[PDB]
Amino acid sequence: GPFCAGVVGHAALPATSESPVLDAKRSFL
Amino acid sequence: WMLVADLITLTWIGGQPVEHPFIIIGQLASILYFLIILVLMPITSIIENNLLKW
Amino acid sequence: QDLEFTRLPNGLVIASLENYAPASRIGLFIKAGSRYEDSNNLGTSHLLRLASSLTTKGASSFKITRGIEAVGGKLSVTSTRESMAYTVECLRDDIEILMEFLLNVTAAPEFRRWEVAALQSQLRIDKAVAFQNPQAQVLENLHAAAYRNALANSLYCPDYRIGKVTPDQLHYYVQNHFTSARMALIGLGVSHPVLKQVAERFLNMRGGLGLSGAKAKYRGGEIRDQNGDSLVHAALVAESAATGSAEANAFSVLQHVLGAGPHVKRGSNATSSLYQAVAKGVHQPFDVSAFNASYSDSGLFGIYTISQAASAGDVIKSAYDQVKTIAQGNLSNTDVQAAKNKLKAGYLMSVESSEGFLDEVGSQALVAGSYVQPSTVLQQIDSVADADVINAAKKFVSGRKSMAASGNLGHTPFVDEL
Amino acid sequence: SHTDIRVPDFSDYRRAEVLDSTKSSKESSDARKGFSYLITATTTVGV
Amino acid sequence: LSRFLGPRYRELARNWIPTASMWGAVGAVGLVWATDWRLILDWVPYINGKF
Amino acid sequence: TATYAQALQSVPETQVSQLDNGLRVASEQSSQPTCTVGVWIDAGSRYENEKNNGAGYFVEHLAFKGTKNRPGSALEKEVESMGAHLNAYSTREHTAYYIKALSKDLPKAVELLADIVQNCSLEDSQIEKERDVILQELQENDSSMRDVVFDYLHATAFQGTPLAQSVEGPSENVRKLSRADLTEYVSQHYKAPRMVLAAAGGVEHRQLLDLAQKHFSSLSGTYVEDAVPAFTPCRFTGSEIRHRDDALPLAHVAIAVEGPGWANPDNVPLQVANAIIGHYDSTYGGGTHMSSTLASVAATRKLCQSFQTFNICYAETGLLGAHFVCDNMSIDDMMFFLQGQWMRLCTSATESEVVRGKNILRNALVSHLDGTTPVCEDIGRSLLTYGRRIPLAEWESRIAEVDASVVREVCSKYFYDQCPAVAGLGPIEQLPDYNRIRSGMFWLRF
Amino acid sequence: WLEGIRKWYYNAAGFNKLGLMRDDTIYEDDDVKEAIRRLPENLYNDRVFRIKRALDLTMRQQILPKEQWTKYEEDKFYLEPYLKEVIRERKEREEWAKK
Amino acid sequence: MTNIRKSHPLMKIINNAFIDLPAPSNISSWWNFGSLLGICLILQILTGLFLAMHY
Amino acid sequence: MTNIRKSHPLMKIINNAFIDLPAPSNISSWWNFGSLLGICLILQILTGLFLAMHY
Ligand code: HEM
Ligand code: HEM
Ligand code: HEM
Repeated sequence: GPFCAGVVGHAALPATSESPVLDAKRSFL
Repeated sequence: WMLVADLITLTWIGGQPVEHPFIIIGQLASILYFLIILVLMPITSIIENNLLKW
Repeated sequence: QDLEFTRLPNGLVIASLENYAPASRIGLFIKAGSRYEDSNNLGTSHLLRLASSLTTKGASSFKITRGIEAVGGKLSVTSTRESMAYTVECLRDDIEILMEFLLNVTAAPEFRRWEVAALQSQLRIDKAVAFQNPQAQVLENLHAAAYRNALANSLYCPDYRIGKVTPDQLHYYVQNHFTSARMALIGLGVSHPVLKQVAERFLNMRGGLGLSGAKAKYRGGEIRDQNGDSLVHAALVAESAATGSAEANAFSVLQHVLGAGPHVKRGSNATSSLYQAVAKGVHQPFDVSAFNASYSDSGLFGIYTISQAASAGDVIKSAYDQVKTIAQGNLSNTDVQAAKNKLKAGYLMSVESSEGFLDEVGSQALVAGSYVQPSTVLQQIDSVADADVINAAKKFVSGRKSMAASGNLGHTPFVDEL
Repeated sequence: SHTDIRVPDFSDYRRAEVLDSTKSSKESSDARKGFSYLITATTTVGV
Repeated sequence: LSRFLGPRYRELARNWIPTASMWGAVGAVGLVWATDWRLILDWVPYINGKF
Repeated sequence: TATYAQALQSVPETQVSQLDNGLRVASEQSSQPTCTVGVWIDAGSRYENEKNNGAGYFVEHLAFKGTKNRPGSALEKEVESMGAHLNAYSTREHTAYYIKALSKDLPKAVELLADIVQNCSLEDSQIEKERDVILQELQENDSSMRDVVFDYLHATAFQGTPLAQSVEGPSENVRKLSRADLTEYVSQHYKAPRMVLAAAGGVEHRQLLDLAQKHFSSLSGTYVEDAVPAFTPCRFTGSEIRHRDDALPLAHVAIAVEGPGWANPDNVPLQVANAIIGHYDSTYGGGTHMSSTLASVAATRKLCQSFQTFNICYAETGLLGAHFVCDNMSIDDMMFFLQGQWMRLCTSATESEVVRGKNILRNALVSHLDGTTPVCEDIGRSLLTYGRRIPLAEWESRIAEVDASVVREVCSKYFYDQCPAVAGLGPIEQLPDYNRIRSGMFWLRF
Repeated sequence: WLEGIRKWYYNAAGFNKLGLMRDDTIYEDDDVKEAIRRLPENLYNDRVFRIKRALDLTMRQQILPKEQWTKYEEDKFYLEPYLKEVIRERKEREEWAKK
Repeated sequence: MTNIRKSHPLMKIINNAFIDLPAPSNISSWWNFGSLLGICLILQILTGLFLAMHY
Repeated sequence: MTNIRKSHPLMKIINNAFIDLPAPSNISSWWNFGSLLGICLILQILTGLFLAMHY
């Protein structure tokens, strides 16, 4: 789960990508 | 300052009666007043802008 | 049709696949990012990513925004530590206009002082939005602690440099790092000759390799944030193989063996070995996964854990012990096969979508030049043996480790203790 | 949390047209708005 | 002036023209009624009962 | 040199077939080696009464937690071992379970889907565990402001109607739910005529149909004791619900008007109108130069962190409006500008912005239907709602028919002089009183 | 020829007498304000000091010494490129609005 | 853009005075007698002006 | 404490209007004719009121 910290955008969408970073079942637990 | 002098002239004409010498002076003064405010001043301003390389 | 790869004399790589789809996606992948920033110009990559809509020589900011919006297109900038990707997506009929806009943005930026000064606040806004999820800051600190050089640079501008990024620095970065040998123009739904024509039209200038960043050097440090959050995010990693190497595939298989991401929603991650290994010890809300980052120079592999502040030590220790058990040889052939299947399926699912396929083609073109078919990638995955996975685990256990922790951190272990 | 509160019933106040909960409001919206605006129009005429 | 001499402005003008005409009708009726202008009212049926 | 029209013509066509029990098997075939196969069920909170509200969410929670054929760990182990991703989503109108998996693994995926849908254990211990989890998740969902404000919008807009109920349901129902209620919910709402088996990607329609006949055939559409649930139209009530919590950093306001159903033709012009209004977030790069007047003004004055326009459609009613997050002292201005844009579209829309909206809608339609998961989702939802998967060519024709006159007509019908439904959260004191909001819905000039 | 009369107007206008330059005397409409805010800081500070000194001179009804008057050739149109760019951008926005 | 009611100075004063003035929700009919006094003053001014044309 | 001239509402208005109004330093005698008009208006109002006591 890279969880690329995407930013909502139109006509300019800055997206930055990191590497697998978990945060998989935190909501579940 | 031509406009200011024209207003002075219009005042003088209004004081004086409506006879041959003053009628034509009044008509000319009125035409000149409106011309200066409407046509002459904007055109002269445009000429000035052209002179200052605008 | 099939993907067509052409290496132009200037060094640019042009790729096109005519999918005959309603939408066409064109992406310019440039080998620039946080890695190629020096200490003086830190964060310039961030503002460059934000400054995709500023006035260019070809078109003004107004024209770019209005035209891209009018055709219904999207202009997106995706930045990694080693890569920056400019992509335009729209209907195939109007792809030429967005292609002109894209090359105007990439090749002839003006970086007018007033526009950069106005955009400098977007640096802080973007940094705050990205740092809302703790994972971003934890990974930034993890990269900073692991490497003492290029790879340590953050994907987001440092706070002291928020208002200090200068237009001259942006111009220098573009001139020295946005170069034809470093670029690959990838197109989906666009014929190869048209892409070639546009590449000659705009990307002819600024040829050459450009400035070269220094090799990343492992630092083996720790950064502990102490932000007071309830849950503690801790990542413990060790140096690994560079991308496109045999040991890199071994490390990917190891990541899938330990457990990378749940496949069943609200599941128990039964296949994931780390998850169960931690779960038996800790009955509190917890999370654990394997962190596999591969870059051209080097890579990092390790464990990422999210757990209650009090129980962070137990979770980290249990995950580390499970990796140690894998390293000692307690690895079944069935687990290796299941991980191989999961990895192959993940690769296929990633390249399934248009965005994923474009990103994969660009990454392969930049890193390795040529494009490798999915079948060959799957064959590489299959070639990995169980012994390779065991050796990767042994390398992670034996190697010097770097750790980043954020949260209460009262009970979070230090690297020496682990 | 936010799912334990239901909008209190206003039926006693509601107009007869919208008392039903299985009837589309848009059907009688024109009628109700016409009535209110008619009252307004008559007031304005008198004024 | 040249700014507003554009097709979109023509479209907006067409959109608002019926409204402008209706407001003109309102103004005409208002004037005629307020002044009780007999010239117009003379033709108006059952308003001609006055005067 | 394929053109947009030619590309639409070359799109693979969905083939729909029906099993005798009533299950509809639909497939779109592509050369991709990965397939997404899912079962879409026409069950949701709108079909739930007060006492059993949230039973759908409970069943969704415990559906992957075990079957009679394979226990709880077994299902997850099979799914992960073949590399598949199993996911479910529950909405007020639809419930779905879909499996992302390799094309060669289609038979096993279909088996697992059938087992989940039909032979669900609903074991009591797992029921208690999921009860605890769901209570915790409700407490978590309280934090998500957007979800809360939308739930408030549904509660106030559709008050006294089943649509007002949340998908998760009140906590009291969650703790009071029992195995009998969950079993009854499954028996009543999970029926073959109300289910659709959809697939996308490397799936052969004949093979999918044969697998369906093998596994889903037992499921029946007969209702026990002829207790047949009957669909109920839901009344739209113009109302305002304000949860004033000044401690919250930013104020969330959602304002909407009653909208068309799924099958109503007016959805397309309304989507064009909403695209004209647009969407803005502080992170957008376009800023002031963005075409949307509301977005441009918001960026120039920093009125709102984010604003987006939504067109939620249900079977017979829908919520049409926008949701904007803004500072405490900018709510009134943003509401004024939003209503001004609504009235401008209603009264004096122009051709150019209509073309922009149509192009944006075309791009959204084509971009969304990319990948096996969204394509399968669209297939299932279209079969459940439209009764047919509207082909992209039909969507393009309907979009092309839209003109400025059409946009003005539909916007005047749905937006002008219509009582709106408003939900506010946070420091919403500056939010105008409902009389002012309703007054803004019409122009004294027009 | 024309340069003769232009030089005459330059001397006739008194902004050289106050030490000002031509672009200092332009009327500050919205385009001019944007052009000013786009000026580099050195040009901006020079502008504000020139205008302040001119206002001070006019306050006491005095004129700058003859040697310190601005020269018609030495006058530099610092604001002209920025103002032209602002006007061009406004023209483009208007043109897009037209149709 | 800005709303003319909130931005134009005369309109700003008029708005803050009798359009967006925050008023208590429970003021009774005894709180209308002030506006009644203002109306009476305007009426007296108009009527007295018309009376003085003949006084 | 606060300065009464700044704080008190009527005094605040008078202060901003006439006392601490930012004014250009170079305005000449021609600008005094506005205040002269104000003085003329006040003088006319008082003078005409006192005339009207006997008219
Ligand atoms: C608060 C405002 C005013 C009050 C309370 C007031 C009061 C009165 C009263 C009690 C009378 C006696 C009327 C009568 O005996 O029939 C009167 C008469 C008169 N007032 Fe006023 N007045 C007011 C304003 C004005 C103004 C503003 C004007 C002129 C501009 C005016 C002009 C007159 C005149 C002409 C009369 C004579 C009417 C008559 O002989 O019946 N008043 N006023
Ligand atoms: C009873 C009539 C008037 C009064 C009491 C009045 C009062 C004032 C005052 C006190 C000022 C402050 C600046 C100064 O005093 O020079 C001013 C400025 C001004 N007034 Fe009036 N004035 C009157 C008539 C007019 C008329 C007839 C005009 C135009 C036809 C006018 C237009 C202006 C202008 C343009 C200014 C700007 C002065 C500046 O730029 O500094 N005023 N007025
Ligand atoms: C403020 C501007 C005013 C102007 C320009 C003005 C102008 C004049 C003029 C030109 C006359 C005629 C003088 C004459 O030929 O004898 C006059 C007379 C008069 N004005 Fe005013 N006036 C003003 C204000 C007022 C006010 C406020 C009053 C209030 C009662 C007033 C009351 C009178 C009266 C009663 C007369 C007649 C007595 C007389 O003519 O001597 N005036 N005014």
